Amino acid sequence: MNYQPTPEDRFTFGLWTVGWQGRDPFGDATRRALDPVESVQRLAELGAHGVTFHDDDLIPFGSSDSEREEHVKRFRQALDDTGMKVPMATTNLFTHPVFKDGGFTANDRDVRRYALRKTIRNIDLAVELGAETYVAWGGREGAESGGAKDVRDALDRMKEAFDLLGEYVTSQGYDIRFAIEPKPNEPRGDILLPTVGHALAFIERLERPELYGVNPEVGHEQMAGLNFPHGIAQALWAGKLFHIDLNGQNGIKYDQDLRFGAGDLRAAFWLVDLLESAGYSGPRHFDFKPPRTEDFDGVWASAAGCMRNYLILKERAAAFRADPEVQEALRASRLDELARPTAADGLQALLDDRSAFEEFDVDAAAARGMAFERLDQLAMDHLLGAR
Amino acid sequence: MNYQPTPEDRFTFGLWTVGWQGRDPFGDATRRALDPVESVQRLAELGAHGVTFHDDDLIPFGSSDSEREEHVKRFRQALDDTGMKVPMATTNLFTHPVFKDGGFTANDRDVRRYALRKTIRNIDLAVELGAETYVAWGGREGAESGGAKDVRDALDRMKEAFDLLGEYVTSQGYDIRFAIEPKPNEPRGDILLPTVGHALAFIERLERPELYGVNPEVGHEQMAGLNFPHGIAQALWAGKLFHIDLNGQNGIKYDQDLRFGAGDLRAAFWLVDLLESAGYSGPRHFDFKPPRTEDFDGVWASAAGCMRNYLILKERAAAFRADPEVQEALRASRLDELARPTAADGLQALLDDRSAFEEFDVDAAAARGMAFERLDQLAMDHLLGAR
Amino acid sequence: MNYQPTPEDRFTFGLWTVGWQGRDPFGDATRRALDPVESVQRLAELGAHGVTFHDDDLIPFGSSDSEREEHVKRFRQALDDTGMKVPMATTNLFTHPVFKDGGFTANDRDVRRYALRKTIRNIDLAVELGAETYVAWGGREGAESGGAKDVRDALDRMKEAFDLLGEYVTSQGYDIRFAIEPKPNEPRGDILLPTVGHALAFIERLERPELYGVNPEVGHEQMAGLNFPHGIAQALWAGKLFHIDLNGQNGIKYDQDLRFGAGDLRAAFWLVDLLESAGYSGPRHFDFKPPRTEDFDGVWASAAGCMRNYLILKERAAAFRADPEVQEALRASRLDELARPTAADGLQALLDDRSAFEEFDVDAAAARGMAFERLDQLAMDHLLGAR
Amino acid sequence: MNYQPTPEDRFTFGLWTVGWQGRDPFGDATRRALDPVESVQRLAELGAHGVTFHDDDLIPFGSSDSEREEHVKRFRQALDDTGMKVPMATTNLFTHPVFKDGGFTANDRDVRRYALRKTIRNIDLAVELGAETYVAWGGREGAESGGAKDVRDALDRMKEAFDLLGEYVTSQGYDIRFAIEPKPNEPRGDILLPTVGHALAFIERLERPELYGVNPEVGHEQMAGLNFPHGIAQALWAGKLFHIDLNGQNGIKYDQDLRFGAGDLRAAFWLVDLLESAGYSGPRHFDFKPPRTEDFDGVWASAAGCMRNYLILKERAAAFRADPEVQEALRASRLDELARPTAADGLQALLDDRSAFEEFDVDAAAARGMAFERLDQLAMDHLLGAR
Ligand SMILES: *C[C@H]1[C@H](O)[C@@H](CO)O[C@]1(O)CO
Ligand SMILES: *C[C@H]1[C@H](O)[C@@H](CO)O[C@]1(O)CO
Ligand SMILES: *C[C@H]1[C@H](O)[C@@H](CO)O[C@]1(O)CO
Ligand SMILES: *C[C@H]1[C@H](O)[C@@H](CO)O[C@]1(O)CO
Ligand SMILES: [Mn+2]
Ligand SMILES: [Mn+2]
Ligand SMILES: [Mn+2]
Ligand SMILES: [Mn+2]
Ligand SMILES: [Mn+2]
Ligand SMILES: [Mn+2]
Ligand SMILES: [Mn+2]
Ligand SMILES: [Mn+2]
Repeated sequence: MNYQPTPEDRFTFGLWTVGWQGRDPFGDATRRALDPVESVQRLAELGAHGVTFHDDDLIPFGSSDSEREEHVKRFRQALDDTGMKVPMATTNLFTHPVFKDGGFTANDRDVRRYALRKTIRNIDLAVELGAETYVAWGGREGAESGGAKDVRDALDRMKEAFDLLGEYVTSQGYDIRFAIEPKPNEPRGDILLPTVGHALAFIERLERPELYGVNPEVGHEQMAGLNFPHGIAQALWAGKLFHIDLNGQNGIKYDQDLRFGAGDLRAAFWLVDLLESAGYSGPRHFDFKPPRTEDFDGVWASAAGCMRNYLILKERAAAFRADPEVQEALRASRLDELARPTAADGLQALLDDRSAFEEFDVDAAAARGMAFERLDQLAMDHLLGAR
Repeated sequence: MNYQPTPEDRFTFGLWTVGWQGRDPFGDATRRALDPVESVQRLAELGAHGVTFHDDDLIPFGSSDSEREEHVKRFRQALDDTGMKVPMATTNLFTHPVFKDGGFTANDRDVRRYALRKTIRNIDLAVELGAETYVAWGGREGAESGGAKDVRDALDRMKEAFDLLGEYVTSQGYDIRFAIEPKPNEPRGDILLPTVGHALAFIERLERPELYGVNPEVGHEQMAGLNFPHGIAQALWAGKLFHIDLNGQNGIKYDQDLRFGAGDLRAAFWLVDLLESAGYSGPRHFDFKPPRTEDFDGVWASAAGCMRNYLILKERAAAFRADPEVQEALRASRLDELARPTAADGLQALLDDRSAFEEFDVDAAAARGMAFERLDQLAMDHLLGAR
Repeated sequence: MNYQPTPEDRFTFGLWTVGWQGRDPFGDATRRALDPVESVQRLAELGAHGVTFHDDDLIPFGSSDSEREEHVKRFRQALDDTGMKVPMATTNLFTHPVFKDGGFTANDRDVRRYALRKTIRNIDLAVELGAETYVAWGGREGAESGGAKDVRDALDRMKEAFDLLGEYVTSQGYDIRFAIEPKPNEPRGDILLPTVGHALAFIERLERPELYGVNPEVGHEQMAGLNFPHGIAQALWAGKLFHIDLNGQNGIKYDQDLRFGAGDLRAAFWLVDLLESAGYSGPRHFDFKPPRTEDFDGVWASAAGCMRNYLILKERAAAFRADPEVQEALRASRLDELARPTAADGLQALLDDRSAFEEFDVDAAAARGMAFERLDQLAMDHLLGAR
Repeated sequence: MNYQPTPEDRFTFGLWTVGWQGRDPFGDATRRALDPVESVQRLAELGAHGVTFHDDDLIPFGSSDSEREEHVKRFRQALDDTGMKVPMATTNLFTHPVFKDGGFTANDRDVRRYALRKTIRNIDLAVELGAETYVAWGGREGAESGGAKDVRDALDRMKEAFDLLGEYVTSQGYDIRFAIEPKPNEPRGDILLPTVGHALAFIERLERPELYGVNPEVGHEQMAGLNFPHGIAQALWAGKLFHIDLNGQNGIKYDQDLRFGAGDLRAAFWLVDLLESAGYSGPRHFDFKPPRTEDFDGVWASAAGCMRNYLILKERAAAFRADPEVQEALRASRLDELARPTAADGLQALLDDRSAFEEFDVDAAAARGMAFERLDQLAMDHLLGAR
């Protein structure tokens, strides 16, 4: 009873994940930097399908065109040697001190133009390597104090930046879509578009909404105490789940980025149940950081645990939905009735229906138990294999 | 140096606020029920402009048409005697046991039809009394466990309900708009459309989006650790701030509903600064609960404190924006540059601009300080009157 | 592969748990009151070992001595008929309006004396029924505002009350110990002795500290985002884990009191691992509330799930500690070295030891990986039965 | 109406505060390192009374005895030139990779011995410079996973380390006391002794408890959603408030370390009211980080704001306690009765007192309002100078 990933499971990792040196707000790096080529080769051996990157993880900031070409050729050769793909790319608009007040919403206009130029250079590179999704995480867009940022002007600048990138893509004829990833705080006191709902609502005001979706991250909605599977069902309902970042988080605290399955394990089960039952077919990407307590062996063990946890959860959710006893419980709790229209008969019919009001027996309907606890224990038994 | 409210300040209160008997999850009522007529008269004496109500606060659940008419006539006479208005009305779809699994998203279809009928009866009453906004708080829509609610089917049922109410309003020719009020949890484990962003995104999928906005509540976004003034700027940016619920909350915990100004006092200052500078002209509604430790004198003192706090905050934010030294600091922090387009020159111009990339001096731009702390201390001095 | 509780597992429940009518801050009761006799009989059939009670769950507030005796005789007969025990009793000092500002720390002295008298009457009853532990939850001790309670005077009054109860017990020669249960908020804005550490520190200032321990509750430390198993290890380290309240909670929000195993499932696993490995031999008490969505069948199903979850977790933690591969991993992560004294050789020896400083090779020690992720995945595999 | 600090206000700052280069989990330093000599001179000009330091802020890790002596002589000359004192010193047991699993509770015994040796070397230096308090923050003591740390063995190692340091101090005849500073998480997933209560309870198990107190930090208890002024009243009640760390934090999130007065402004008011009314006479130390958005001018402006905010709050709390109208309100809310013994008459007298039970009129006592809202609005008016 083994759970081995294969490239067909679509498991992906950022170069910055297994590549995290372990520098935190209070401590120095505990591990030496890894060459991207080595990470590609080690991930291919564990069964991953591909890798993702921020421009600066691949090309050291400030590289001359000559060095650039060389970093790209070497990476390209490792992808050719392993059959690894690059489904998503993104921009680092947060490390360099120039981005201290943001990229697209920095108060200085010069910095905003530079941010857009640095992003466009990376879209051309992503297209060349075959990425289908381009993620945007505005980690420096926000503030630590109320007067420092007028939010309405900041959203106009954010809209302007995204509309210009959609103009660029369409003008070049590229087949690439954008995914905004929300985060409520850290490193800024408060970050703009803090949750999946704030990002979905913002998208609706862009000039070409169809080019943009969301890249929700497990730990980020949990940093606001929200239910991750409910936010994902809302992104699926809107047709905007373009990509997803998988990891673990223990509650409302700093962003831990623990391996997938760590953190809220029951939320992990319900998320896998939803992705698999809705038919999500994008990459299963891990945005995690192997703890700084680990050496290189612990890095690979942590990345391997990410994929394993997904596969065990997949099996338990499939056994849960497939159990006749669970199907019976779902009917007992009226999940079948939630799926039926409340009033397909129309407004006039509902208004004339005496059984909906005048003769509705409220006490009899109130007395019906929902049987949710029996259903939840069945889900618990299946997650634990005590079924 | 007094701060006296007048009906022109547009201060409103729910009947259920000063009318809260003090029953909590762990204790019995500490105060006798108040007749709505008495609350109207006491609020008019404190300087309020109007009151709001849930159907059941005005007409005891189960009232016969005869008793209904009588409760309405008496209320109407107290409004005529005091000049109080009723700008907003809403439905109680949470107290009666029948709503234990929700109103519009209850799993039982019969309950969903009943919820819609109970709501429509109250819209006719609200229109008759002159309300311009009809609020919807789905406090029972959500779940305590993952299998109990399929969220995509729940959003289809929620969409269906709102579309049917927009069909009803348009069919009757009423001038009334809807405002959804988000709340992340309590009484359900997790509530659907948990934050202002989730409610704004949902609105965009209704058949007539222009009929719906949001009614954000101070304490509810704070229950998710979010910045209330930033969520309000986002609702203003979208043109959807139809109404607002003012109160106080001390962090991530149960919903306290403390008087406005209690809780996060600096967030209260920045919210008043934003409402007044954006020109919000709807009601300033208080959705609060005088603590159960109080008698009737403490109830009126708490409601009076709500209005006073708003007025003191209004004065301090106006003195802050009006100070030449602050205007100078805003320019020093580049708030003026955040308001200018990043690239009014267009994409091609930005692409050809060498000053935006090829010749941009990153180290010089990085070295510029933002001067936000000096600006924040000025705001602090003005809030405390130490200016 | 079944997990059937027997009275030998020491599973206990409060009358107020399966007896919860479902009244919440926003809604009416969804279930009829249960007679304590019926609850005793139903719990005995599920395999529970005993029940616990607050004075008011057994004797309706205000009962005459005549009615009192009658409620006691009937209860006593149901305990005799089923073989159920009563290991713990406690006082309701939170429901009646008189306790609106507290019991032992109410500002009115008359209320504080009444609280003590009501408590002493219940200690005599608990002793008569055989309880060995008397719990104290000061749910109304605290405040919603800063000026309402001087905390140093409130701790003097709290100390005074506990010292008087220890004087009473010793004077009567009773074999009963006290357990304080902490809670950080709800129903008060902030509650005194908010966490297990605040309660342990307070105990050390009582006149007879040996008579008092703690009754930590899973969901209460989680309402402050703390690690429940770490707080329990600290109460065990101090020799003060007198009793424990088991339940589930999904993060920092209102107190959910979900069935044990719901909420943070990995914290439940590590707590069971600790109770069983430390040899805790007190009752495994469930302080939970079957959701108001349920009827009586759902109440019994929820209580049965509490015991089942404990038993499955017990098996998985025992299989985890018993696996040779895990024992090897524990040695690889140096758990054996954490158990050895850092300097049994003494201060002078450590000061003269050049290998501890002058010749310590920091880079070599820094480079050693801790291998915690491999260990954590082993724990994950065992919890999920994928081992 | 100015508020100028003088050395007599006892304001202190860590070298690491104004010296923070701005490196965060997601970005590079935005400011050049400051020489400690420059910080001493700039702080003396703003009116500070002294500075504090971690060993590594003063002596670069790895310095030879020769360089050590030189860093000390230069610092000593700047203290002599400005009249600045050094009231507290502490150890960096968190930055170097060797401390990745802790200092005193690292699983490797060699690292624990090294941690103790590095600490003892710094106590001798602190004594030489005149510090009276030696702080201990175990930021790396804790874990990200359940199996990595047995907490009971970790507390035995923590006790062992503190007992050895108390043996060292007593053996050398030094007049120095220890203060443990709690923090609930960050950088570890969960940190041991997470709150002021966990640290106070732990102290009671050391061999010489009188040598140890607490150094609570505003933002750290707020990271657990707790009330900082209530935790401080508890440390004062126990006689253990040896030192204090002042700053601001906006809720449950990463540790912001904002300037004092930022964050929860009403908690800042109640804390100043308590320190001043209890007569705390230790240093008013700021443990803050000027935001990375700032240049050197913004660093000094932020440190100056820390002291200003304290002084404005001091004035408003003194005006609040001094107002006859407030004294009257305090009596109306029975604060005077909370300060009187509940039963100075003794247990027997209380037991025989019929007015405490048999004839106590519960309904009359329940009906008395506490008048807390009127009192809280008075406090609000005084904080805002609207009084
Ligand atoms: C480095 C980033 C990217 O912006 C995003 C890619 O999904 O994930 C992060 O790690 C930020 O969360
Ligand atoms: C009773 C409700 C209404 O639905 C809303 C009116 O603004 O406010 C509440 O009190 C729910 O928050
Ligand atoms: C009713 C109470 C008791 O004080 C305690 C018994 O363990 O548990 C509660 O339910 C309060 O948490
Ligand atoms: C650098 C530390 C010290 O341990 C403590 C001194 O009060 O404060 C910090 O900044 C850790 O919070
Ligand atoms: Mn993250
Ligand atoms: Mn991510
Ligand atoms: Mn509310
Ligand atoms: Mn509201
Ligand atoms: Mn509880
Ligand atoms: Mn309990
Ligand atoms: Mn801090
Ligand atoms: Mn500190």
